[PDB]
Amino acid sequence: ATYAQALQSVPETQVSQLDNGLRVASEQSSQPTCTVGVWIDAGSRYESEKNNGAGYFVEHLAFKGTKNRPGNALEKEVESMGAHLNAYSTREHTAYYIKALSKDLPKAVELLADIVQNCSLEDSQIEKERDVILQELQENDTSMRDVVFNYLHATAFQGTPLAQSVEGPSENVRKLSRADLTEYLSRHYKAPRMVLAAAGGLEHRQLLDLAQKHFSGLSGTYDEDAVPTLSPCRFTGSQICHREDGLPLAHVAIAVEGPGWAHPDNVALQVANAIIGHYDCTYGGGAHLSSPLASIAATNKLCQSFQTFNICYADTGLLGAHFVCDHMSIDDMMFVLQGQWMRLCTSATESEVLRGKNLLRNALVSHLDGTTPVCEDIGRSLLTYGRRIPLAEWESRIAEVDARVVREVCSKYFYDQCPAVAGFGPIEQLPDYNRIRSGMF
Amino acid sequence: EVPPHPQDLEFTRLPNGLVIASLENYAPASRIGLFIKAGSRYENSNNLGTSHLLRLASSLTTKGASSFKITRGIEAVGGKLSVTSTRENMAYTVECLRDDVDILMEFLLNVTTAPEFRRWEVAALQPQLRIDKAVALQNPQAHVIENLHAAAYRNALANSLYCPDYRIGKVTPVELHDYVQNHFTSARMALIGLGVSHPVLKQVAEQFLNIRGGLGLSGAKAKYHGGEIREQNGDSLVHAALVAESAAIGSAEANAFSVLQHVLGAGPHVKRGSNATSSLYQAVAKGVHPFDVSAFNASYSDSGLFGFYTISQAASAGDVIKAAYNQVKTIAQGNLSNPDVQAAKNKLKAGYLMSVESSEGFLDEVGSQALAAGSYTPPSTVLQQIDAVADADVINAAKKFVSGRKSMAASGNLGHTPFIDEL
Amino acid sequence: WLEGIRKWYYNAAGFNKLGLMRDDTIHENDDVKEAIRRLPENLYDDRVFRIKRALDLSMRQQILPKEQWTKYEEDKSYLEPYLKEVIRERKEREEWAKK
Amino acid sequence: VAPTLTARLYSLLFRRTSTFALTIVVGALFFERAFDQGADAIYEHINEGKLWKHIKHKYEK
Amino acid sequence: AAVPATSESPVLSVLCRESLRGQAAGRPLVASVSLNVPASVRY
Amino acid sequence: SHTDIKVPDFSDYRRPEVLDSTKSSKESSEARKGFSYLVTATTTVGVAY
Ligand SMILES: CCCCCCO[C@@H]1O[C@H](CO)[C@@H](O)[C@H](O)[C@H]1O
Ligand SMILES: CCCCCCO[C@@H]1O[C@H](CO)[C@@H](O)[C@H](O)[C@H]1O
Repeated sequence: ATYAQALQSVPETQVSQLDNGLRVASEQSSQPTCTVGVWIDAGSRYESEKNNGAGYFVEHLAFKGTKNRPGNALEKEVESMGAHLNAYSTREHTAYYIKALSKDLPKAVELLADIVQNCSLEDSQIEKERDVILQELQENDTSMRDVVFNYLHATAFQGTPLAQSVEGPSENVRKLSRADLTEYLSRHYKAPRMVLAAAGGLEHRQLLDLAQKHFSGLSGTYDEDAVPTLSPCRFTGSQICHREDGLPLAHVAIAVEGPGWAHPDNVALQVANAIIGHYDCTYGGGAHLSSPLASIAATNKLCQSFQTFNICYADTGLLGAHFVCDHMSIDDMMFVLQGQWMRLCTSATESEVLRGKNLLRNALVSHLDGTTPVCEDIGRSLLTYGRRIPLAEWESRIAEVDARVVREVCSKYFYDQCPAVAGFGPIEQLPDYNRIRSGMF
Repeated sequence: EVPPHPQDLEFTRLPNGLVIASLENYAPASRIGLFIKAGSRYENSNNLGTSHLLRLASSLTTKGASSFKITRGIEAVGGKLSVTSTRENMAYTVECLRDDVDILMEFLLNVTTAPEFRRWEVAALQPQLRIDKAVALQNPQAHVIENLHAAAYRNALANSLYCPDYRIGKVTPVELHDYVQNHFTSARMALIGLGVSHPVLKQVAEQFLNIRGGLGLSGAKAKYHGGEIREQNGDSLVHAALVAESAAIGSAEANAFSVLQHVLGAGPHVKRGSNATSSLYQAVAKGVHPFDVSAFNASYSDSGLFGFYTISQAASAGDVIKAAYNQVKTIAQGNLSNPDVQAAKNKLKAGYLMSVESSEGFLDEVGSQALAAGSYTPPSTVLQQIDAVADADVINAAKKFVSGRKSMAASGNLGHTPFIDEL
Repeated sequence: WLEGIRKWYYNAAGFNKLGLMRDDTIHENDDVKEAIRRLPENLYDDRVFRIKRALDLSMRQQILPKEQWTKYEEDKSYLEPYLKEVIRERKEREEWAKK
Repeated sequence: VAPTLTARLYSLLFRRTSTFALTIVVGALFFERAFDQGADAIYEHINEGKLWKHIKHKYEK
Repeated sequence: AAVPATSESPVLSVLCRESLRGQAAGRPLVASVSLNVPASVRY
Repeated sequence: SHTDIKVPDFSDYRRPEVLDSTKSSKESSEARKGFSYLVTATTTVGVAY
C-alpha cells in the first residue's frame, strides 16, 4: 500500500443533525476505547469587557456537580468507570470531552449532556473557584511564553474582542456573579452552536441515538436579538514591550495578520512555516538542521528556542514566530528570522518547498494519532469548516503547493506588511519598530 | 464509517534471537522502533553515564552515513529519529510516511549497528550532556525519582538515566564502542513496526540485522538495599517518595501491586477534580487543607518499587506523608471494600487500553513485551489477568509494603520532612 | 626512475634540513585547519615541536646536522586520512546545497 | 469594485524594488524635461524682452 | 518532524491544589532525545 | 495579573481609515503604503535631478 492508498482507506466522518440544530459527528474505528465530547462556538471573542473571563469561570464549575449529580457525584461516576473528563477554552472555542471504554459510550454521552445542561453553579462553589482562578492568574504570570502570547493578542487586536485574554482581567474574576455566568451560558450554550463529536469503537447510529435521547432538550432557538454573531476584528501593526531586566531570558513574539480558518492559503503558509521550523537547545541536529534559522541559531548559540506559528481565527489570525534568547541575542535572532521570511517571499526553492510539504504531511497524519486527537479534529473542523476535511483532500491541497505558490503566498502576507510585536524580559536590545518594519522588505 | 483489517500483529523470531513484530494498520505513516536491553542498569561504576551520551549520539557519523547526511536525509522526507531510555531498555524510533521507510530504516540501521564514535565528534558532544541534564532536572520529580532508585538499590537499577557531573567530558569513544558491542546484540533486540508490512520488515531484519552477540553482557541482578537520600534546596514545596521492594514485572504479584496502585490513587481522572475515589488523596485531604499525593509503581525485570509520592508545602510534609502512610496501613489491616477494588480494576483496565491507543504507546507496549517476555500477551488476556487479582492479593501487597524495608527520597526545604525511622 | 628525481627533489626542497615532514609545510586553508584540529594529541604536539624547532633554526639561518634531517624514505603523511575526510564531508555539504 | 489611486501605484510600481527603481528612473527623465522647460518658461516670462534670446532677432544668421 | 514538543526547553509555578494535581510521580521515568523534537522526561 | 494589561486607546492618532475596530484594515493597507512609496519615489527623483 502506497501513502496514496492509505489516505483513501480512512473511514469517512459521518455527520447528522438533530431538530434543535445540534450536529453529531463521528469516525468509527475498532478501538476498544473512545473519546466523545462537545465542542462549542463560545470563547472570549464572544465576551465583552464586563464579562470577559466568564467562559473560563464556567470551565471551572462544569465538573463541580449538576442538578442530577450534586457535588463530587459526577466525579465519582467518571472515576469509577475509569474514564477521564477534561476541558479547554480558547478565544473562539470551548470543549468538554471524555475518554472512556467504548462499551461505556452511553454513560459518557449522558454525563456530557448532564454537564452541558444541568451544571449546578452553587454560590459557594463559585466563591471557591474565584480564589482558584486568582491563583492561576498568578501562576500564569510566571509563564513568560503565555504572557508574551497574551501580549501579542492584546496589541495585534487592540480595541477588539480578540485582544482579550481567555481568563479575563483579575477585577472581572473578583466581580463575576452567578447572574453573569448563567447569562453567558444561556446566550452561547445553544444547540446550533454545539457539535457532539466522537471517535473510536462506536457506531454513528448509536451516537446519534444517544444524542437524540440526551440533547433534544437543548435550546435551538434563542431568538433574533440574542444570537451572538462575530464582527471582524481589526488588526494593528504595533508593538508592546514589557521591559523586565530581572528576568533571565527575553521572550519575543512577532506576527503579521493571517487569513483566517477558512482560507486555502493556510496550506501554503503551513508549508512555509515548516521550512523555517522550530528549534530548542535539546535538538540533536544542531549545525546540520535544514532550516537556515535553526542551524544558524544552533551554531552561533543565538537562542534557547524558537517556533513559527499560524494561529487562526474566523476571519483573521496571527502568522509569525516566537523565540526565547539571551539579552544580547535578540537583534541577531530578529535579523535572521526576518531574512528567512524575505528569502521565502523572493527565492523559495523547489527542494526546500518539497521538504516543507513532506514535513506538513507527516505532521498532519502523526497528529491524528489516537481517539482524542481525532475527536478534537472532528469537533473543531465542524465548527470552523462546517465539515471534516479528509486526508485525501489535505494531500491534494499540499500537492498543489510549489516554490511559485510559496513565494506568492508568503509575499502576500509577509512582504512589506506591518507586524505586531510583543516583548517581555531583558529586552533593551529588541529592535525599534521602524527597524523591524524595514526588515519586512 | 466501517474501519479497514483490523489485521493481527505478526511475529517472527530469527535464529540469532532477534524478534520482529509488525502490525499493518494501513495508515499513511509508519513507525518503526528498535528496542534494546541497554538501559542505564547495564552501566557499572567505571562507565556511568555512557548510556546517556549514547542516547544523545544518534546523529553522529556512522560507517554508511555522515552526521550531516543523517540530519538532512531524515529532514528531507519530514521524518523523525528519537532515542528513548528507561533503566532497562533503549528504544530507537523512526517515523515517516509509509513510502519512505526504506530511507529511515537505513539510517536506523547505521545508527545502531555501525556508529563510528569519532574522537572529535564525541568530544564536541559532551557539553550536550550538561544541557540535557539541566533541562530534565528542572523537574523536581526527576531529582526525586533518580535519588529514590539510588537509595533503594546497591547497583544496576540504582544507576541514573543521566550522566553524573564528574563524568561529563570524560565519556570516551572506547566506552561507547564497548557499550554498543556488549549490549546491542541480536538476543537483546526487537524490531517493532506499525504501518508497514511484515514481509518488508522481515526482509530488512534478515538482511541487515543478521548480527550476532547472542544474549550479550547481561548485568548483575539488582540488589534491593533500602535507604534514604535527602536533598535540601529550600523550595517552598517538598517532593518526597517512600517505597519498598514490590515485585518483578511479569509476575502475578506485580498485578496485585498495579491494582493496589489504583485503589490508592494513580493520577487524576477529572480536570481540577477532587479525586473522590482516590484513597490516598482523600485520606490526606481529611488531615490537610495545598498538596498532591499519588501511589507510585515501578516494575522491572528482576525487581520493583512500590509506594507513594507526595508534594506539599514544606511545613506540612510530615503531616501529608504520615497521613498517606497511615492510609496504606489500614489497607494492610484488611480495611478494603470490594467496590473499591472493582473501581481500581476499571481504572487499570481502561488505563491500559488507553495507553496503547496511539502508535507511540502501542510500539512501547509491544517492544517492551518482546524484550521482557519474548512473547506477546494481547489486551484480552491482560484484562483477564487484571480481573483475576483477588482482594486478598491487594491486601497482601499492602502488607508487603508496610513491613518491607523502605527507601525514601525527598527534595525541598526539609525542616519538617521525616526520616524513614520516624514513620 | 621518477623515484630518483623524487628523492633528489625532496632534498633540494630542503624542509628536511630543518627537521620538518612534508605535511608540516602544507599551506593551511580551512580544510587543513579542521584536519589539524582533529589530530590526536601526540601527533598534534609532535607537529607543534617540529614547526617550532624549524622556525628557530630559520631565525638563526641554521640547519640541523645531516644525521637529523628527515629522510625521504621515512616521511609519511600523518595528515592525509584526516584531511581526506574533511574534504569529503565538505563536498557532501556542497552537493546538498546544490539540490 | 476596485482599489484607489495610491493603492494602484503601490501594487503596480512600488511593491517591487526593481520596478520602484525603474519608476524613479524614467520618472527622473520626464521630471527633468518638464521641470527645466517650465522653470525656464517662468524665468523668461518674468524677464520678457530683457534677455538676449528676446532681442537677438534685431541683430542676427 | 515538524511537530514541536508540547513544551520547549530553555536553560540559563504552582500556587493551588488544582495546578498541583497530577504532578506527583506515579511510574518509573523515561528519558527521550530527538533529532527534530525537544527532549522529554516522563514521570 | 498580566491580563490586566490593556493597550491604551490610540484613536487620536490613527488614520481615519483604521478607526473602525470592527473592520479589517487590509482594504486600506495598499493605499496607505502606496502613498508613502510615492513620497519616497518623488523625493528620490528630486534628489537625482
Ligand atoms: C564550511 C563550514 C560548515 C560547517 C562544517 C561542519 O561539517 C560537519 O562536521 C561534522 C563533525 O563535527 C561531521 O560529522 C559532518 O559530516 C560535517 O558535514
Ligand atoms: C632545477 C634543475 C633540475 C635539474 C635536474 C637535477 O637532477 C639531479 O642532479 C643531481 C646533481 O648532479 C644528481 O646527483 C641527481 O641524481 C639528479 O637526479
